[PDB]
Amino acid sequence: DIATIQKLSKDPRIVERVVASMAPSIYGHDYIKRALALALFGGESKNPGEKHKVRGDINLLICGDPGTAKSQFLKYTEKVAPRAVFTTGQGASAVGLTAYVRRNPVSREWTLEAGALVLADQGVCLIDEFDKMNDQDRTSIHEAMEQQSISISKAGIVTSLQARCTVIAAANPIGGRYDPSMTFSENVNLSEPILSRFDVLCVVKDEFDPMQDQQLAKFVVHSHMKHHEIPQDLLRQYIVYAKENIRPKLTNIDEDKIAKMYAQLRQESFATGSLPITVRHIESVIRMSEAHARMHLRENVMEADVSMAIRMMLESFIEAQKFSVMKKMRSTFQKY
Amino acid sequence: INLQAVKKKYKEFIRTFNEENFFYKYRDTLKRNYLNGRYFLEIEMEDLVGFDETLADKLNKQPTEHLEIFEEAAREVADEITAPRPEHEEHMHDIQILLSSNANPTNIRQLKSDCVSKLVKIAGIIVAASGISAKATRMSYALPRKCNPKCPLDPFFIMPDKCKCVDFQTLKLQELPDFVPQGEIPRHLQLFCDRSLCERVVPGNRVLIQGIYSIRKGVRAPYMRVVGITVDSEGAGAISRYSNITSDEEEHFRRMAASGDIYERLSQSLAPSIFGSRDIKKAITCMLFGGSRKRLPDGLCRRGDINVLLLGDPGTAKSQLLKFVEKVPIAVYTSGKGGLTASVMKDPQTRNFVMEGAMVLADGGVVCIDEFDKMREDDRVAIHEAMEQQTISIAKAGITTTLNSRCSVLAAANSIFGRWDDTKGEENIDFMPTILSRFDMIFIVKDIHDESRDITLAKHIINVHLSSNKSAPSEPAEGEISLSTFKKYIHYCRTHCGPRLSEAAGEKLKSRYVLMRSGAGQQEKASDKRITVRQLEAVIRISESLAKIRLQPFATDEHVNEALRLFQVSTLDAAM
Amino acid sequence: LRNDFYRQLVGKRILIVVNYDIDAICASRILQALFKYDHMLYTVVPIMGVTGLKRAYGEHQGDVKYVVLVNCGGCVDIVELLQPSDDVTFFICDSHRPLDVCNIYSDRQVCILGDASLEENIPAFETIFYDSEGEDSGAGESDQEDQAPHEQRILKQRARRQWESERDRIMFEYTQFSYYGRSAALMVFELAWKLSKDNMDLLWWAIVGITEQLLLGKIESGAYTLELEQIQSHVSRLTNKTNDQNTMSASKITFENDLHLVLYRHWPVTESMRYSRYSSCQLKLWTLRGEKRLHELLLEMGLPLVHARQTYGAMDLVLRKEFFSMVERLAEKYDIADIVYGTFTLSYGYRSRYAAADYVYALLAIMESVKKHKTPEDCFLEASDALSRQHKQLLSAGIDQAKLLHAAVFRQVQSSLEARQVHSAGSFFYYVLQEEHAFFSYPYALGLLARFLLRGHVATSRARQASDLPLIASCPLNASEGMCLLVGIVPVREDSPRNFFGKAFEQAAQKSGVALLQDFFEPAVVQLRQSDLTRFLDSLTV
Ligand SMILES: Nc1ncnc2c1ncn2[C@@H]1O[C@H](COP(=O)(O)OP(=O)(O)OP(=O)(O)O)[C@@H](O)[C@H]1O
Ligand SMILES: Nc1ncnc2c1ncn2[C@@H]1O[C@H](COP(=O)(O)OP(=O)(O)OP(=O)(O)O)[C@@H](O)[C@H]1O
Repeated sequence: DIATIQKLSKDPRIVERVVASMAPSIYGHDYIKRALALALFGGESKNPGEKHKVRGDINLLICGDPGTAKSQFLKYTEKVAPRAVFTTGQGASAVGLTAYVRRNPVSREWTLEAGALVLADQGVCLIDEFDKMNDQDRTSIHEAMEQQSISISKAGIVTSLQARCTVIAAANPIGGRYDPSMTFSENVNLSEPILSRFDVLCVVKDEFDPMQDQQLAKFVVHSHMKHHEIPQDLLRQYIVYAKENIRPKLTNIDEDKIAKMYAQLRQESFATGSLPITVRHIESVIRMSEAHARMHLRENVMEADVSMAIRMMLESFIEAQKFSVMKKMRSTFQKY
Repeated sequence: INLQAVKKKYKEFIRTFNEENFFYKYRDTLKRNYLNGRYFLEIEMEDLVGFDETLADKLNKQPTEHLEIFEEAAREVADEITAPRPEHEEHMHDIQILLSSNANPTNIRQLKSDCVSKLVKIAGIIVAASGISAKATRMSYALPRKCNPKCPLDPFFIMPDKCKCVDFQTLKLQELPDFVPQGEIPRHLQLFCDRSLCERVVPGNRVLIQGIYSIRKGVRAPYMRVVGITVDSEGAGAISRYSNITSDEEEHFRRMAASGDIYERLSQSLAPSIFGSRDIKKAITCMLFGGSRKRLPDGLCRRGDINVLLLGDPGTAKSQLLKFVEKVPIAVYTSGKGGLTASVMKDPQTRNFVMEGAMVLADGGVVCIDEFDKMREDDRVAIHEAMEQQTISIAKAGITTTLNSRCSVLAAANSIFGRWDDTKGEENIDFMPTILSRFDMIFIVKDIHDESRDITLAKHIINVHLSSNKSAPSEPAEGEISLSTFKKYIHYCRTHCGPRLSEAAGEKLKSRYVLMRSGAGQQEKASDKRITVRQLEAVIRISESLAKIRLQPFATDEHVNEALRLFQVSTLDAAM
Repeated sequence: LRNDFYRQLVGKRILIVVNYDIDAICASRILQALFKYDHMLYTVVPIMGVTGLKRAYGEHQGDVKYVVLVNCGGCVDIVELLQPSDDVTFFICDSHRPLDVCNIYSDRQVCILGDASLEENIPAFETIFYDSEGEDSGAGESDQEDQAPHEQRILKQRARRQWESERDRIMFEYTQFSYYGRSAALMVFELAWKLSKDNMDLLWWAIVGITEQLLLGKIESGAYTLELEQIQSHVSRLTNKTNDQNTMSASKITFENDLHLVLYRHWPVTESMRYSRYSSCQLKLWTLRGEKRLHELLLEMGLPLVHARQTYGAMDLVLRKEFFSMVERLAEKYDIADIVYGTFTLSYGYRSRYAAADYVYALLAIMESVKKHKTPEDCFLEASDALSRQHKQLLSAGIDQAKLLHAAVFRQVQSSLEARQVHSAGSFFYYVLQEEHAFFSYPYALGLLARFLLRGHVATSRARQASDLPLIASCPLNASEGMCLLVGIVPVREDSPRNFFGKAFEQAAQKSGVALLQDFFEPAVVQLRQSDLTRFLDSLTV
């Protein structure tokens, strides 16, 4: 009962078995949970010669609306994933609890630390209430995201240290509930030179249909009828096997087409909600493809997962644009 | 046994080392050390296998004794050759040995009880170390009871006219940043050094080390010393003060110098993975080289180095560039959150006010920071001062030791709302202009759109970001190669030449700066609403740097048209 | 036999050495030294290809008399190739034996080194140029109209009947299979041994010559377990010192029974157990399991793990002396049998004790197909300036370069295999490749590429139905604008049954024929256009 991996893991339909044990919690919301399932699955250094450490952990968010069951999405991650941390909004000033301290054996060694990313590397950070923190701490957290490193002073020491881990947040916006499909930069005061560091977006937009209200109500009432296809028993181990041992790659396949799609992205998106159109989120696409083939243990990949990634981004980036929600739709039925 | 070693083996070992070509000895090396007062000698650890097959496997286990049988053999083999006749051994003298190897480096995390009183090899990094007190060998530990009418119970008077004296320094070691500090912080260790190896290692360097893990007094204590240190070759891991460079190296260097396709070669040197951004890059490399620190009969120790600026929208590879400038002679990096105070703490031993002192640590190195922006003003004023006079002052308690340090500086930034400020007027900085004035470079970054550039920056990055590509095809380009060369090459070029200008450069530069200031004042008057000595005294440093590059002392203003057309970028940037 | 001809050799000459090889340099540096002995000036030559040879003779288009070529001969009826050859002294000494006899006869301008237990082609010329049909020899070569001292024209019928019924053996020659034969300069050692030359370094050079293609998997030795008598009989019997050998320089060379795993001496172990084929494939390490079975063997040897990532030279003593004293006996029972072979070793002095074959794996790595456009010939001039005792700063660089290549090799094999790039494509197996490396540009490294994939896949994913099938491979050259190199290679474990592909690729050339080249004296090779192989592959199936 250890090769249960290769008892099922090579069948085709089990791509969507990510979701049947992602969080069997809440009727709708498949897309965002599959996306989290991806971003929990990935990791690679791919360090080239001498330059730097590239990236293998990725920014997420769901700045939606106060009500959508999203808090609860994240606790499954904490109780399921290997390594994580305890925090809400309103941490320190990001200076940290007794961080800067010069070194003597007076005051009984005078404890040292710099925050918490140092304390969970190759793990994840749980945060909520992004829009409800002292700006000068959410300032300070703005180095780990891509550079994955810290660097300090203001003691008798100038030691340095890496901060390699993963971010996830599910906060709330300004303005009560949520605008309509009206733009994002108008909808919450998260500035330009950060949300670019953020890549993969999602939004829990809600509006009123009676049918799905009946459906999910039935689902909830049944969810409180617990009286007296995977379990959680395994995907823990599947992700450990996938994140530790296998170390996939890429090959020359069709990688010119990403250029045309990024070009369509930036040209059709100039001044509407078009500030967060940068190069890490097109790091992310090919990297997510590698994560998909990691979810297969394929170790290489064909056009399938690349088209899936490009599909997801068509989806989300259409979601966070106007009531005319079909601009890229009409522009993209030829790829779809 | 103590003597069968010295009786023949070590004593004849040095005598017996023989390859024709009549070099392969340690005898001539010993004598040519002796003549010049050095008093040391170096060996490997896998030459003894070329003499025998046992002694080495005894050298590891009982080193502390063997490494004195060596000293006795050394001097008794060397004082025979001191003798020209029996009339010029004025008196004998003691020596210290060095041994080296190429076996394999280790890590601090395996230094445990079994690796004790035993030889090793490691590789770490340094923070700081002590001063130079003392220690000696003999004079005229337990000093027992007997005396030598009575003279009672240990009356021993040291005769320190008749004592001796060797050195003592207490070096230090921290680990490397890639051996599981991930869920931790880095530990470190203190050390020991003996006779001729103080002022051999300044802190802030990469080391190889040959040492031994031995104690002083069951919870008893650790320490280590040098058993014949050597150093690192992370490109040029330790090439920071001394010279084992050879005429071959000087030859290759200066043969590179006269090669008049080196600078445009070097504008493509830093990024074997990034496209474009070349005029941004033509003076990130000159910043290393530095100009001239010309003091005069009056006070004017005028500003030697240069300083850098950049602010721009994200998405143009700021961070990697600054990390690379840290990578390629000596430097450090923080960014924000750190100081305005210096370090007047107190060792709890003796209760005094010592001065631990880290712009100190770039006194020939440099420094780079990002986020002058997102670190507020309580720590900007000490650095307001340092980078214009370099006389870092101190006046806190009863000490006024205004020490100094020569450092340059590099600045990244982040402006609010992207080019929102950069299109309109006065939101370039939000804070003040006198650290925007007190710098040299003025280089803004934008990320403007164009489909050709889009598609190119698309495929240019993919071949970079595909499967650790650059094994074969990077160095096969023309001359964009070998940062290690750049390290050693700089530590030559800065430390030789004393350049300064010609005649013809002066008038052209004066007229040019005149037109610059006049254009600024006309922009003041042509808008009915609103030029330092620093700008001249800095742009002169780019001529300084260029003449530093080609190794010509005297440089021209036609040579410097490139520099002033670089400063043109600054001028037409702060155009408004 | 030139105990008689060598006394002809005093006047001027040209010493050519055809396309690059370790037989080449080994057999030729010795002759350089010989010919600077009796005071003659001479010429050593690089060949990059037969065109380089024809222009060389064009560049040496004089009447130079004692002209020599070594390790070639099968290119043309070399009288036909070579017009100014009128009575000039030619010399072959080549081990690529299956040559036509048009080159052998005409006993003025060739030297028949015909000596073998194979009297297989005795009448082989008595009908080709001696008889003819559709053309006074008094044969079919002459008139055929009942004029040559069942019907008047059955003359031709019997003529072609004999002709073709013995083309059963002519098609056996040069049209079924090719090989090499005997040594490159061991004959030359025994030649010079009559002249009282006790050059121990010459013995080392010829040992290099043999242990290239003593690789009983690559090219056959045959004499091997007979040369354990022969070469020792050359050297061991004549001892200049029975009591005085505790000397520094060039102590009289020795022989021991050791292995052919790569670079056991100069590197750590657990990476050097990983790059050979015979140790790797028979333990299957590119899969995770192989590390475990390797580890459970390391248990039985009980070497330390930490030690197994230290250089063998860098280990402590007793393990590094007892290593092979153990491995030879408790490896026979755990899937691997046949790495132990017969080779030599010696030290110059105190530095370290070089391994008798560890030069060749640096030499093969001195083929630097660099974009400077000069470096092959400079690589030759470096190589033959390497094998001495003198030049040794460069042999270490060679070893370094060699090992980093050998650990780049695997890096592609895992990449290619578990994506299942092993295209069957019919009667044989087939491989294709996309872009260029400086590693595997030229074809020596390319055969080395093929001969790890091959064992890996064909041994481990099949029944015993298809374990005996041959090999091909692409190899692109972004160097020359697109030519799509290819090489032919044999099936498994058939030492004497060597290449069909001396010509066999030429089947499709006969059918359609597209821009094909055979520029190398090497037969087991071809050169093409950038992508004009696909239909040529559809032809080249059968
Ligand atoms: N569609 C739903 N499916 C399942 N549970 C739900 C759903 N909607 C609400 N709940 C329940 O309501 C509770 C509130 O969770 P929810 O995440 O909606 O609050 P929240 O939106 O995170 O609030 P805040 O964002 O201010 O923290 C949860 O226990 C959740 O189980
Ligand atoms: N011009 C470029 N060419 C190639 N790659 C680039 C370029 N610009 C950015 N990159 C990629 O993006 C990363 C650089 O982003 P960088 O860390 O400089 O952003 P940043 O300047 O730190 O943003 P901010 O200033 O807002 O923090 C690099 O890892 C690199 O792979």
